[PDB]
Amino acid sequence: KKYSIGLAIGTNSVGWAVITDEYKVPSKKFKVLGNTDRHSIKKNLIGALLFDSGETAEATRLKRTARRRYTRRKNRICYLQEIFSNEMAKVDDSFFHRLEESFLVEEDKKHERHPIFGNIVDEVAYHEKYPTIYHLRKKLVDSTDKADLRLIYLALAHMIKFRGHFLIEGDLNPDNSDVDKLFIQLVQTYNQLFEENPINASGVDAKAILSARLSKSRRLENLIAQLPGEKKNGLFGNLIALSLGLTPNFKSNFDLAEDAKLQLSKDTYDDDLDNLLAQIGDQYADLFLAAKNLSDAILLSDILRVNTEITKAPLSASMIKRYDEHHQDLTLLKALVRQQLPEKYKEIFFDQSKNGYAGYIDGGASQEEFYKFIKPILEKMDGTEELLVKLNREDLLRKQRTFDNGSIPHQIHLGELHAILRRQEDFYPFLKDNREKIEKILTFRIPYYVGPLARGNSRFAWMTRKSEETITPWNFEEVVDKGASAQSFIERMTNFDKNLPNEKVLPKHSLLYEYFTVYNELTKVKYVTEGMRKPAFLSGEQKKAIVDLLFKTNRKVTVKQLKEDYFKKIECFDSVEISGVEDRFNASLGTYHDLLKIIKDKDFLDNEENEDILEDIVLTLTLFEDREMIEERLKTYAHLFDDKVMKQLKRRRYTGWGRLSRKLINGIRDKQSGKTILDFLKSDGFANRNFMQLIHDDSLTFKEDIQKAQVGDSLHEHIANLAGSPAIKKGILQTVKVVDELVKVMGRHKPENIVIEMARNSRERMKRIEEGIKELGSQILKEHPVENTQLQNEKLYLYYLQNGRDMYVDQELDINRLSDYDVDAIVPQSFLKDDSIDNKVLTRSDKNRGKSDNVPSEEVVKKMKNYWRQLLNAKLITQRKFDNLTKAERLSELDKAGFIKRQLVETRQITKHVAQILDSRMNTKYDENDKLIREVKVITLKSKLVSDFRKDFQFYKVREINNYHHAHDAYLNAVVGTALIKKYPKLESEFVYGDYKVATAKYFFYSNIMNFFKTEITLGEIRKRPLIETNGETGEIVWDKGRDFATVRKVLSMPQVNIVKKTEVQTGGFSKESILPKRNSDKLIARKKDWDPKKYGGFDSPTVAYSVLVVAKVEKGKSKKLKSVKELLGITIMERSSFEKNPIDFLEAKGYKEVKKDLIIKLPKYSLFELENGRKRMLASAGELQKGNELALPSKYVNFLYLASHYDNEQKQLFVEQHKHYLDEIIEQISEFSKRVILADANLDKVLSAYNKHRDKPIREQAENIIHLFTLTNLGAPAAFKYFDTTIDRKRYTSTKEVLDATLIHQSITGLYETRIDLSQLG
DNA sequence: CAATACCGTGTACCAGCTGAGAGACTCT
DNA sequence: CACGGTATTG
Ligand SMILES: [K+]
Ligand SMILES: [K+]
Ligand SMILES: [K+]
Ligand SMILES: [K+]
Ligand SMILES: [K+]
Ligand SMILES: [K+]
Ligand SMILES: [K+]
Ligand SMILES: [K+]
Ligand SMILES: [K+]
Ligand SMILES: [K+]
Ligand SMILES: [K+]
Ligand SMILES: [K+]
Ligand SMILES: [K+]
Ligand SMILES: [K+]
Ligand SMILES: [Mg+2]
Ligand SMILES: [Mg+2]
Repeated sequence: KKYSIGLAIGTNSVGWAVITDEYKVPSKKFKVLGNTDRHSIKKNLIGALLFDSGETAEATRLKRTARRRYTRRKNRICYLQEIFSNEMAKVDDSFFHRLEESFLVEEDKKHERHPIFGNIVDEVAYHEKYPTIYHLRKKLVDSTDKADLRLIYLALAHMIKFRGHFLIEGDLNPDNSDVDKLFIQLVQTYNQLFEENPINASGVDAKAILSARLSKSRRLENLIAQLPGEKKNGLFGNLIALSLGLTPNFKSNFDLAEDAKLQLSKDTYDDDLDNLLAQIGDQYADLFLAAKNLSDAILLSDILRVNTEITKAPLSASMIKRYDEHHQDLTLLKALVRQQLPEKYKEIFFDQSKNGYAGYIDGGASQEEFYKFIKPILEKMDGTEELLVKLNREDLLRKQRTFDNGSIPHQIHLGELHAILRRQEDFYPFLKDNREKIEKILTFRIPYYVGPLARGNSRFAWMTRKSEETITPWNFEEVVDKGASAQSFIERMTNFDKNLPNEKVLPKHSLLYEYFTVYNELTKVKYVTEGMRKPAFLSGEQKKAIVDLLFKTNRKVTVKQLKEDYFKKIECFDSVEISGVEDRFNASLGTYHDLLKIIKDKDFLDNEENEDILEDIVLTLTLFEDREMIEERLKTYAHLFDDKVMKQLKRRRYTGWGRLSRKLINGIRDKQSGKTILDFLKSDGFANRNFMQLIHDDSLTFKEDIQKAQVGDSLHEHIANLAGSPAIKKGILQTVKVVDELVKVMGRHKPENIVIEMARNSRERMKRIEEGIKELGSQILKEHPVENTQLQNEKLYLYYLQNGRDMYVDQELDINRLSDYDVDAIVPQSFLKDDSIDNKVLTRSDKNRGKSDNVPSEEVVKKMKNYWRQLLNAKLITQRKFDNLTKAERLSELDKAGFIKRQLVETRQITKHVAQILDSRMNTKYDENDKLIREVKVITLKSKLVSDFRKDFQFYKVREINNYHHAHDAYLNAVVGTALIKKYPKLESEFVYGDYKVATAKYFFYSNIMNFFKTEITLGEIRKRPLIETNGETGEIVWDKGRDFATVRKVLSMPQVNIVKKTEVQTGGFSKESILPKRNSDKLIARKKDWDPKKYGGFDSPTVAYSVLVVAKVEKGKSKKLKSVKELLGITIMERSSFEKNPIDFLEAKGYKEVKKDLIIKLPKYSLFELENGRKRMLASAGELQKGNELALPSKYVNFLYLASHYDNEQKQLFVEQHKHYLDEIIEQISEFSKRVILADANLDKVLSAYNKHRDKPIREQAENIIHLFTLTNLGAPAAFKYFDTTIDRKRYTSTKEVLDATLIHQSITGLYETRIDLSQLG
């Protein structure tokens, strides 16, 4: 009675099967609980659990942060009102009340219905004088008269509620008054250097050309046009691009060897400009200085479109400009339409359903939708030239609250705010005392490194307080410890040392950590010369010498440098051979050289006394990102260096963390030697033990202290903390649960083996392509504009990624010829089963790669390596892709053997984690030598094994027929894996978790590893094999080709498979989010307790968490007589907590009385019901049902559908043609299933007519569409499908009355344990 | 209760920690 | 996207 378990782990399924030593699936009687006739049932021990995908926490996180945003914005308004409270009471005692109740209707209003002034005359007068809030903003900024306190509040509140972004550091002081003079000064500074070839700025309207509502690039072309004998890629062209906020590269301008890309907005611009000036000289400094100057004057030309010399509120003035032009253009457009085409006027100005001005202002039409609607109308009319000009600049009839206002920095709003405060503090003293308070309310932002301002009731918070008092925008620095919080922000997330768990790992760029990495690589290098008999380790003295002379003088150390600069220069070796490193050393002393460039003091860095200091500095540069805190923490070392060095140190920041702690690296000492790990790396006699040898050596103390430092998660917690998609972690947890239930099913006997197999955006594509094209300087999107959806075509995506060129040949590709080109695998897919862009390429003909058995040929490499490097720099291909392309100049036979091995050997980390979990759960006992006793072998397989087995022995799978293929996959996994390790017991080292003992031959072996199943094999030449296959040594039978294939065939043909759909309470959003207009419908849900939706509108479409069976009574008629009822009441997500708090009260409040409490059945989604003739239904909600049966199509028809549909060989085609009649029979099957179970008369008859319509079609296509027909019978929700060209729309089960009298089936996870409840016996 | 058709919150920026893949060193 | 909510037509 021994058995094995097969598992197929996916993101929506866990297939499971139990097999004996004869590869048979057992069957058992299982008890059946409940109140029905049936006391037990026969079950095959095979099946599959289905479940809805697990979801990421991301959407939840976005919702949470937006909630915190709304809370804090409301609090901003509340702070402001609190400052205004006393004096507004003197001016208008119900102003803020009218504001808070502005949403209410006039019935529900407690005050007068005009919010600002409280009477109609003054309200109309206000709106006449101030059509938009920006009119009032500009008036309050510019005017000197005392103003109404309510208008002052409204202006400041508008600025504080919509305050703009915080993406620009420092203060901004708009001034565009002398852009022309700054541009002329730039031209003068340039012409100073180049007296031989100056630029004549006379007549160049830089103010207009550069501030035009055009792209930065567009304006570059125009301006260069104004400068004769000057070209856009010359030096002045690049300086103009610089002033415009572009990223020009001055490499060609100065004949540099390295790139000199420069961007003014980048926070690294100062050091980059110093880099460049070190290359070219400080005589050019002024040049870039001048650039900066001009750049400060035109920085915001796009949002500030008004002369800043007339008003101190140029943003509101630009909004007023939008408004005035909207008015003028609307007047003109109305007149033009009235004149030239009156019949359209209504449509344009009255029909909200159309995308006219009506839909633009009152309907749901957007500015883009509106422009698209009205542009043909404009082009048809005459007199619309300037209107079309504004239309094609996205600047016609603009609103003032638009999508593009995200550009506006908070400094602009703050400027207008401070201006209003300065104006009106002359008249209201409280505005003078609270000016900085209001400014702070606008400017204050919770720092990212502080997080929620919690008090011990937030699982997301880490902030610590200096004092226990309420935090406000004004006492934040005093109440909150910014430093401790910034530290905890990073430290709550960083690893501890796996060897010393109570120690934090070092920063990745710590000097100590890089010394460690270097010496660790160095201590395993070996060398020989002529006179040497055998390879020798480097001594301690030799390694110190190499670090000093090579690693501390070059950022990277190449093997050639090691050979010449050391062995020749120091040891006088004319020739030497090196091992332990190839080409160059992986490790390096990057931080050493950075700090050298900064402090310019080699002796300081090399002095060991300073070790700690440097560590701390790097820690501070890694831990903190706020330059002020960096300064605060580094101040204690400001005495050791001068001002300029501290200035450079601040701008020097690092990210990233290592794997080891300082205590492990250079702290713990071996008791006898008294040496740290780094000491042994520096010098260890002639043993040269490295880190792994050092921590595992029993003749040293290190291993003991590691064990002393070592130190209880649950299964759920352990699985949650794995790295992987939540969708697959769900499947992993369900897998472990399934294995537990199966073990219990076998009387708590553990299996011999467990075989596990695990199965294997348009905006990102658009972003990649935009970035690559703008990095390329290409106009390919100008000439061939593309939308993100279109990029889902593989060949077009590859076209855009390749700059429209063949990759194996330096020739342009043609878009319209994409169908004629080839997509080739760089490494051939017979070796590396990689089908991603990283291994694929668009070429005219794949023949041009060279030979199809290897990497693209050397000739192609020689041709194209420069273009490939250009694509790599633009990040249009990856380094992996470039390396695979260029490998011919560097596939050995070892590579191909390894590629096959990896085709068959699972090495994914996540599958290894599933294997670890199962292996640790099964094998818990240790033997007399304290070794683990591996009772259960956990085998892991890739899908190709069972896939090839299916395709070889005609056990074909068609996913669309039903869900059985998951269970069948589990069974085949078990069979193949157990047979495999039975045949070749050595292969355990590769397939069993935890098992380990450490080219043409291994290639042959691993390619033909599965031949032992076959009777005859064609390698190549024909090989014949015996009928009974046995173990090499034991002689145990492993495969009988005369019986075991029949066994697999009978198992795959079993009609009773335990497909279980995991019942799940629904969670998440309460309902659809659309805030719908008011309506008469009880289906409307109030958005606030007192906002009756009949007056105010609200949400509809709530999601049901789970339904509830109620047996009770309802009042009927005017008399209110009671009437016994049994019905399904869906409990929505919003009602759930209330219903669970006290269910009888909830139900009585719903209109049910005398509810039978013990007969209340909670029915989660997908709950299973059986009716008549075995027809099964699943709960989709309280009012809808899903198909609940599986169509067990006979195996012969499955294989027919596979081969006939081309899902080659002559025997297969003759079988397809000989068994053509099968088509009819298949339909018959479907029909007889539907009439019994699906119950969709109209859809079924439409399908039958469609099949009888296309009988004369090729058998291949009729099969390809019979595949689509199974959507009619598929388990789950009804869905639309298409037969050839006809469309069958889903038939929905829109009533749940029938299941109230049917049989409810409570299933365990495997579905073996059932509890059946006859619901007709209730009521 | 049909059959049927419609509908469904979206975008943008900034600061991090983590593992994993891939294909080559060194090792337990 | 998909599939459950809703209103409409009957
Ligand atoms: K019973
Ligand atoms: K966010
Ligand atoms: K009223
Ligand atoms: K020119
Ligand atoms: K609109
Ligand atoms: K015309
Ligand atoms: K609006
Ligand atoms: K290397
Ligand atoms: K940092
Ligand atoms: K292994
Ligand atoms: K729950
Ligand atoms: K959930
Ligand atoms: K969900
Ligand atoms: K269940
Ligand atoms: Mg709220
Ligand atoms: Mg709004």
